[PDB]
Order: sequence, then structure tokens, then C-alpha cells
Amino acid sequence: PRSKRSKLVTLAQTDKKGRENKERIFDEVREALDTYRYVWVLHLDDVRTPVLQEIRTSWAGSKLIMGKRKVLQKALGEKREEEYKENLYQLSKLCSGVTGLLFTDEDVNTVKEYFKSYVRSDYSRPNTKAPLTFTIPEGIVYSRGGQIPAEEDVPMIHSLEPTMRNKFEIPTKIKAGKITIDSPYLVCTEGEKLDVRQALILKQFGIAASEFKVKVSAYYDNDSSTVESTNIN
Amino acid sequence: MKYIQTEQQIEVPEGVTVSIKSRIVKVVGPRGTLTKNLKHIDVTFTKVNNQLIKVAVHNGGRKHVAALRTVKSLVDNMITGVTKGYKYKMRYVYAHFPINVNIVEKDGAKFIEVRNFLGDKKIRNVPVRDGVTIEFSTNVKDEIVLSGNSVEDVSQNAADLQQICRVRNKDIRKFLDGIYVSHKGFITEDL
Amino acid sequence: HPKGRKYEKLVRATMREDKIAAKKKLHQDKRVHELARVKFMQDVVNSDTFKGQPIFDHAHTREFIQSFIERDDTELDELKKKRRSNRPPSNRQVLLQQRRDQELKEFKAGFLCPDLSDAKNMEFLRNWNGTFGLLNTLRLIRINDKGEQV
Amino acid sequence: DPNEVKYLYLRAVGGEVGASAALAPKIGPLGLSPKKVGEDIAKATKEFKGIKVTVQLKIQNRQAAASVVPSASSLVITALKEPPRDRKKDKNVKHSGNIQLDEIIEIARQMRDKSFGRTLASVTKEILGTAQSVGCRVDFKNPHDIIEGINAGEIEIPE
Amino acid sequence: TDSIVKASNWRLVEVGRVVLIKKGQSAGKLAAIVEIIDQKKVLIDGPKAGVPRQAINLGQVVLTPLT
Amino acid sequence: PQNDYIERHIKQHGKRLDHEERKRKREARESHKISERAQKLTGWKGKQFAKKRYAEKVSMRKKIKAHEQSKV
Amino acid sequence: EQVRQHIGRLPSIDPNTRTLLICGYPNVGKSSFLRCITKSDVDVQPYAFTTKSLYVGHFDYKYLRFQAIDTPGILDRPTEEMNNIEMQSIYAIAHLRSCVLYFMDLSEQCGFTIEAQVKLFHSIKPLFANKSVMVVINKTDIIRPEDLDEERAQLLESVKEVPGVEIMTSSCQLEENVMEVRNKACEKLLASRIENKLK
RNA sequence: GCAGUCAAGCGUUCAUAGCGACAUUGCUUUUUGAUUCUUCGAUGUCGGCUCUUCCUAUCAUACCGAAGCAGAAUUCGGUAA
RNA sequence: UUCAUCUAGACAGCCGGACGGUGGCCAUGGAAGUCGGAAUCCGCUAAGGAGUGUGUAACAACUCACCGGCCGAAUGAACUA
Ligand SMILES: [Mg+2]
Ligand SMILES: [Mg+2]
Ligand SMILES: [Mg+2]
Repeated sequence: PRSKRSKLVTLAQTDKKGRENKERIFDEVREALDTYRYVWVLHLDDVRTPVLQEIRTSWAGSKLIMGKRKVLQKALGEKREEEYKENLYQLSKLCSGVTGLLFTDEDVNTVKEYFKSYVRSDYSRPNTKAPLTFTIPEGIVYSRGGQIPAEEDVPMIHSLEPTMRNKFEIPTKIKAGKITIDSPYLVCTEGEKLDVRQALILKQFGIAASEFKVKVSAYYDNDSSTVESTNIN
Repeated sequence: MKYIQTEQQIEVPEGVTVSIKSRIVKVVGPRGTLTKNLKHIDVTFTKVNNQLIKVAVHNGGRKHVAALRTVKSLVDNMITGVTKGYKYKMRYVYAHFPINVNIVEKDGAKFIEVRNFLGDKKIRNVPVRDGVTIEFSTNVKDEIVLSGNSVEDVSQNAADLQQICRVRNKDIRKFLDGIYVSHKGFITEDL
Repeated sequence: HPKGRKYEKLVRATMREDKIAAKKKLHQDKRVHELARVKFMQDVVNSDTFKGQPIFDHAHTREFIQSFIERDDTELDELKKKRRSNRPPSNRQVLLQQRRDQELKEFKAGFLCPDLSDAKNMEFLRNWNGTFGLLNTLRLIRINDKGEQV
Repeated sequence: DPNEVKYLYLRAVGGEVGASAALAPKIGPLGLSPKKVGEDIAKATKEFKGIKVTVQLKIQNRQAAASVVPSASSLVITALKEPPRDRKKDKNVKHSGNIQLDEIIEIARQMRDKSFGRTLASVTKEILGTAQSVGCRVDFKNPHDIIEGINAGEIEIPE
Repeated sequence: TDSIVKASNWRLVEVGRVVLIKKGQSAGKLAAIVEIIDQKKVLIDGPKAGVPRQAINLGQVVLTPLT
Repeated sequence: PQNDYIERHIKQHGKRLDHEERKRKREARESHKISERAQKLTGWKGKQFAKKRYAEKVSMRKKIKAHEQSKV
Repeated sequence: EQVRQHIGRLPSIDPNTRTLLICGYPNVGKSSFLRCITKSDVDVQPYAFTTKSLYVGHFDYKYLRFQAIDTPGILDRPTEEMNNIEMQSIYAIAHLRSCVLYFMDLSEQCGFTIEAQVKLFHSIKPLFANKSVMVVINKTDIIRPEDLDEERAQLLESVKEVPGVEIMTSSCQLEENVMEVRNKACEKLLASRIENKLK
């Protein structure tokens, strides 16, 4: 037998979806542009399912598509001599990220001022900068990790010391019964490039210093067959 | 299938030079000079411009083609060593008997002496290789730093320092003593 | 040895009847896939759009031979449309185009061994269910071409 | 801080002794009184008996303002409204019985503010699915099959 | 301070390489490569020397440094 | 030492420092190692190894077929 | 194979030697007290069934060797609802001719009040046949026992009225009164064992 | 060994003509470690003394691996004559 | 040799999501997807298991199944000799 890599063993319940889901998304995007007059190209980059099942609940009137980006651009026909409307190639070439298509019909300034509001908190912003400088003290570490009160917390579980040391490069021992690092080590600081290690440490210490806010690229009305650009960051 | 031509590519940075005559590579950089004798592979090196070397095999089988990427990785590790360096860090733990580790000069040869490992009367001696430097990192308890240009020499010296003190005829779920590598990185860790 | 000769007779009989059932099954498969134009011109009770006019003289049978030849053009067209750009074609595509051209060369020489359609061969074909001995007794399997039949 | 009034939910059998063996690691270090807390927990869940229920406790300056949170397990079972299942006798209490579509729609209209479905039909389908888990029949029917019929338009559920 | 890699220079079999034939009916004469058949076989033609158009093994000829 | 004490020592002190990476590298080397034992072992141990390999392969394919049939 | 692997680790109790048995409700008390009077590995943790087995410690008083057996805890149950974990404790009390200490928590860090404590103590009154029984109020630096009520002192006198009892108080964490309790228990058992020479 | 359920290959593409590897249960209790004073032995041309080599299919000594392997003492494996 | 996947972006790798009734129902001193028996549904989805493993007294945390971004050309399984 030839030397080849054998795949890992997993026997689960879900199966892999195919081109039928992409075809159904393309048909849904064309029919949704045909039904709703206010197709808005937005860029929801870093977001948790909990926050979207909230915006989908607030704008419970319109439709939101969050498919693959190339498939959505193909449904809007990003070819320069192809379209399903009049001159939608600008709104098609606008998509350059994990794009979303909010097809509405209602408004054109309200649907661009409420979004400027919805802006709850998020995780440690692994690509951007962080603000709240945290340094754990020289004692036994705890679950909130210097973010709760004295005796209102739980000490950190023993089964995470190996992940704390051999996967985050933080000096630690055990030495009595708990984690109890010997010195005080500062994880992050204000106005610096937060790394992946710093962001994972801030997530494991459960801090929320960055804010999530929607960014809408453009909005096209099909009645006038025209796309207005915006920079609602 | 005996493919007609297979090539790999080595991108050499600004301040370093490489000289390859008969499968004998010399890399000269900002931290020193490394050399390697590759006269068992049967490859061909070619200089494209002053920033790219290209290595190739003509009419090679599967076993012969599998050595182009190891040649490329060895020369890239030479370049990375001469421009950044290799830094290994080793931490040693004990339960009852504190291990005393020192640097000695027995007829001018730079050994590591390990003593009182698990209460032994025996003194363990491990020789420092040529080019690797051993320092004892203050502000960290029970740690050693090994630094060098050659990743092979630095890793082999850390490996035999690990293997000199192993637990014999006991239970290793109970007897947690010895020296372990904890980080492999660079001397110039960024930039 | 604990085999003697009775074990050898036993394994000889079993291996023989196995091999003979295999080769017999293969020959019946070859005959069924050889006699497919007969079942094609048989089907729909001899082309049931024309189940009233029981003549089929000299141009209808030529049309039926041509339709039997090009019966599989839909899969070939679909495979041409699904054939990707930087890919060699499929073995189904190659063997089906091989079947296509090797039937068309036989069409150009002498179309297909079909029924005579000039005698009681049509009655015997309508009353010829599936047996291989319609050729043995009442075939009239005279062939035609893609022109004046002869 | 000023207050540590966090929802210390403590899913524990109701109208019983909420023993602080399961609450000492979360309250008895925060300077409470466990007997007063147990009496307040009984007085708060002094409606549901012999059936566990989720329950919070605003911790507002050593005064446990207890409360009961609603869930589709109690209301659904409490609806079933069976007899008692003791730990001192044969405890194999199979919940094999029948519920009502009116009580199902009432439970859906109660806990419509704890679901992500904007339709009473979808909320009642989720509730019938919870009842199919809890082994309670509804209109003498297998509940998943009846919910499949309702998704294929069986029941007339006004929103 | 430039890098230095010497290591080789080879005659290449490719279309246009002229070729001296070392054994056969047409020994001692020149031809050209016009097509490559496999690793070991090529198609040659030399009209002026008088060697016909033919396929041969590379082991029957020797490459020259002319193209 | 009284009632079960090795796991209490594990929870109180920890395992070795190089414990996890050694187990990962052992599982990574086992794929190369089971083919070296199929080719180097001679005599009776080779026949025993081949019998165990056949039993394991039949058991694994039976588990795969039973799982897909029962779930679908 | 399973029973051999389990039975190899099991502690060594001599049933015919000087023995202090400890007993009480499932919150630590007893394990902290054994940690104080001996050396052992019985960890102290605020949840109930931290010790799912029984442990032995050893100490020395007046140049004799004493054992001390720790107890998992008896929940609330009459006769046949108990698990094997509580079966271990009640068989230890039923079979070990020893000096038994009963631990009481007058503060409420446990989940079981003083009335349930006294009710369980009166339930396992007849389990003591020829043993020196003694009750111990623990964590008294939070709940001093003289700062009680007249609605508590009744059942406190009910656990006082038995012929074998000696109400003492301990503060095992704060290291207040442990040596005196251990010496009192050893004095009681040594007198009761020496006065039964009968040679 | 007998009897039954399987089920990958099968009867050189047929599952149920007719096989059928890997499994799996049954049958063999002085059926709660009980009885069993028993060597229920085999062996008739070899046995003993003396003395030398060879094999490895390893009992001990050397070095390793696994095990609920705390220590100590063992068990199961690898190389090795 | 036969099946599949793939510029509507396949395989490998890095990174993000992995939701809501609900801590489904019994058993348990306690087991919240992960000691067990029952079970196997519903919504929102681009997708997400009444859960594939590691884990905790029980929770947490991580991983996998499944989707998305980046990179850009062929790749995976079973079988034959
Ligand atoms: Mg051997
Ligand atoms: Mg030992
Ligand atoms: Mg010898």
C-alpha cells in the first residue's frame, strides 16, 4: 500500500450541504430583489448569532440574506453586461467582505439611522486595538480574573493550567492546590495591537471592551433603479 | 511516473549572502556564518536574481522528489538562524530535592553539571556544543536559556540535557521531576 | 493427506458448476444486449403511433433504424454541456460516442439487421415475446441500408 | 459593589425542602440565612407541588427577593396536572396521559415572550414538541405527528 | 557582496538542437530535433546532410553545442 | 495511601510538564509504527499480528455500516 | 479484575484497637477535624459528598497508638433508601467498638438545620451499643452555642439528656479547641477499655 | 464437535440454487469458590557413570516497553545463547 | 476500474460562527449534550447534534459534526493485480 494520509474518524449526525443550497440562495436573492424595493448591501463582519437573531428580530419586517459572497454577487450578476435590474453592477462590485443583503421596502433614512444606533458590546477584538489594561495579581487566579469582588468569585479550575501555560505562554505552577502564578503578568494595555494570544486571554478572562456596530455600504431603490452610497461606520 | 522537472524556491533577504559551489552551502549574515555539506542529494541550485535561489530535480522518482522540500527547509533554517537566531527555554521541576545546575569548565570545555537530581550522589555532566550559549534567566525561577545560530545544535543540546535526567524504576505518574523544553522561538523575537 | 480423492472430486464438481453457471449467465447477457434493435422495433406494439397500418414498407423502417441509432443523443448533448474546460471527458462520453460512430459506420454500409417487413415477419414479431429462437425458426432478418433498402 | 443582585436560578423541586447543600457554594459565602431563604423559596414556589421549577432571587442587600421564572416544562406538566410521584414508593412515573390544545395555546400565549418565533403557530409547534419530549398526548394524538399536521395546516391558532 | 551559485551548464534537448549521429546507416552526419516523443526518443531531420526524417533513441546520437 | 490516590495526586499536583505533547507525538507515530510491525515481525508473531489486524478492520467496517444504517 | 484493582487501594482498619470514629452531616466538619488532629489527604470542600469513602488517620496520646476513622455522611433516610456510601458509615458505627464523635453545625453553612440534626441523632441513638458517644459543636466562632434560643435549647437538652454524652465545642478552622476534644475522647475510651480488664 | 442467528466476500457482476472468513449464543455443575485422602500418570529395551559441542522455542543474570505500576514485591511483552 | 467534489472556488492550513424553547423525560446525594434507561422534536438559519471527544462534585471552558472569510488547481474514497 502507498504511504498516504488517512482522514480522522468522526461519526456524527449532520451531513455536508451541496450546490443545491447555493442554487436555492441564488433563486431566493433574485426573487427577494424582485419583491423588495430597498436592497441594502451591508458588511456584518464579526458578529455572534445572538446579536443577529436580535437585529433579525428588530427589523422583523424585512428580509436578510447572509449567504456566500461570490454566490450573492453571481445572483446580483456582477458581470458588467449582466443584471437582474438596471445598473446593479455598482452594488454588485461593492461587496468585498462577509457581505449581507438586507432587502426592505419601508424607509430610506430610518433604515439608515436606527442602524447607526444598534451597537452592543463584543469580544476582545482580535484584529483591532483594546483599551482596558488588565494585569492579574500575584496570588491564586480566579474565574473572573481580577474582574469580580474578593470572596464573590470562584478560583480557576485545575484542568486549564496546561492551556494557560502551553498555549498562552503565561508562567504558572500549581504549588498548593490551585493555579497561583508567582508574579503579576500584564496581558494587554491601552491603544496597542491586540494579538491573537491577548484576545484569547481576554476572552478566557471574560472581558468585553470592544463594541460591535453595523456598517452599511449602500442601499439601492428598485423603483428609481439607483444605489445611494453611505459610510455609516 | 518519473516527472520531468520539479523545482522549489528559496527567497533570500537583503543583508545575507549565500555561496553554493558543489552542494556546499555557505550563508553569511548579520549574526555569523553557517555552512552545510549537501553532497548526498543530487539536486541543482540556480541563482535567478540576487534575491531568489531555485533548486531543481530532473527526471526524478518519488523517493528522489521527496528530498527537494527537505533541502529547501534546511537552507531556510540556515538563513533564519543567521538573521534571527534560535532561543530555547527549559524549565526544571522537583518535588523534594532541589536540583542544582551550574556551568563548569573541566579542562576548558564548558559542561553543564546537574547534581542532587532526586537525591542522587551522582553528578551528571553534559557538554555545551560549539556555538550554543547557555544563560540562566533571572526573574524566572528554575529556567535555562539556550541560544544559537544552528537550530540543529541548539535542539540537540536541549535534547540531551533533557535525556540526561530521566526517572528509572519508578512510577512516572507520581515522580514529576526533571527538565523540560517549554518554548522554542527566536533571539530577535520580532522584526 | 486427509483429502484422498473424494475431496478432489468434490472440489472439481463445485468449481466446474460454478464456472459453467458464470459463463452461461455471461452468454445470455451478451445475447440480450445484442438483440436490442429487435426489442426497439418491437416496443409500443411495433411503434403504437402506427399500430393500425401494419405495413412499414421501405422508408418507415429506415426512419426506425435511424431513431434507434440516435436514441441516446440527449445524454451526449448534456455531457457536452456539462464537460468542464480544463478536464478530459468522461469514459461514458467516450464510449457513447464510440457506440454512436460505430453504429453510423454500420448504417453507411448496411443499416441494421432488422425485420424484413415484407412478409408475415410482422405477425411473428408481434407474436415473438422474448425467446432467442425466433431467429431459429421464423426470423426473416434481412438487412437494409440508409438509402434504397435492397 | 452596591448590589450583587444576580439571577441565582436554582432549578429545585418546589413545595419541598430546598436544601442548601446545593446552594452553600453560591450563597453561604455571601452572608445569607439559609432557613429564612428556604422558607422564602417555599413561599415563592408555594403553588407548584411535587414538580421542580426554575427560580431566581434578587440579592438586594441580604434580602433574597425570590421569584419564579416560567418555562415550558412546568406549565406543560403542571398543565397535565397529575398526582404525586414519591421517592418512598414505586417511582416509575410514566407521564402517559392527555393534554388540551386550549391549554397548549394558553401556555404559548403565556411564554410567547421567551421565544424567537413571531407566530403563535410556531410557538405552539415548539410547545407541542416539548410535550412530545415530556410524553404527554394532545387531542389523543402523537404530538410530533399532530405538529406535522399543524405545519400542514390542521389547527386554527389565532395570533 | 553578491551571492554566487555556479554549479552547472548543460546541453538541452529541445526543438532546434542540432545533433551528430553516432551509429547506424547515417553515422557521422548532422540532423536537427523537430519534435520530442518521450524522455528517450525524438524525431530528427537533416535534409542537407542526407539523413531521412525518423524517430530515434537519444542513445544513438550525441548532442552538439549548436542550435 | 488510602482510597484512590493517584487521581487525587493528579488533581493536587498535576501531571508532567511534557506529558501532553508526548502523548500527541506517540499517537502521531503509531501510524508509521503499525506498518513497521507488519513488515518486520516474523514467525508466529506475524501470523498473530495479521489476525488482529483482520479482526480490527472487520470490526471498524461493521461499526461504520451499523452507524450509517441506524442514523439514516 | 475490577474488584481486585479496587480492593488493593482499600485502607487498613484494625477492628480491635483504640479507635475514634467521627460522624455527622454532609458538610465538611469531620474531614477538617481529621486534617487537624492527624495527617492525611482528605480534602475539605464546601459541597456535600466530597468524601465518597472512609479514611483512617493515626495519632499518639499518652504513648498509645490511636486510629481515627472519617465518615462520608448519612443523608436523611430511614432504612432501605440509603446508598452503599451511607451503608459504609452505618456499618462502621454498627461494627467498630470505638468512641464516636457527632458533629453539629449551629451556623448554617450546611443545608440541614438544628432540628433535622437532633432528629437524626435521636434516630441513630440505638445504633450505639457499647460505645462512648460525644457531641461536638463546630464553627463556634460564627455561631457561639450559648447565644442560642429557648426554642433551640429544648432539643439541645434532648441531645444532652442521654447517659452517654458530653457537649463540647470546637472551632477546627480557627484552631481553638481540638486538642482538648481529642484528649477528652481518648480519656473516655481509655477509661472504658481499662475498666473492662476482667481477667 | 454439534445446533441456531448473523454477513464482508460470494455461486470468478445474481445474496436467499449453494458456499460463507470475522463474530455470536447455546452444551459439558457436589450449579454461593463445594467435594475429589488420587500417582485417576505414562514407560519393556533401555538406565547409570564419564566427557564434549551445537540450537533458541529465555529459567536466572544485562538493557528496555506496558499495566491502579505510591514504595517494596510481582505480572505481561521486546532484544539477547 | 468504478464512484464522487471542483473558479457558483474542491483537498490541506489559519481565523470567526457553532444559536433559541431547554437545566427535554425518568432515575441521582449531584450529573445541565458527554455514569445510565428512555430518546431523536420544534423554531431561527448561511450553518449549528435533545450531541464527536477532553473536561469539572455538578457548572464553566475547549474540540468535533456543520457553515463563512483568506489563499488558488485539481482532489477524495472503495477496489483490482
Ligand atoms: Mg528470542
Ligand atoms: Mg517498585
Ligand atoms: Mg556459550
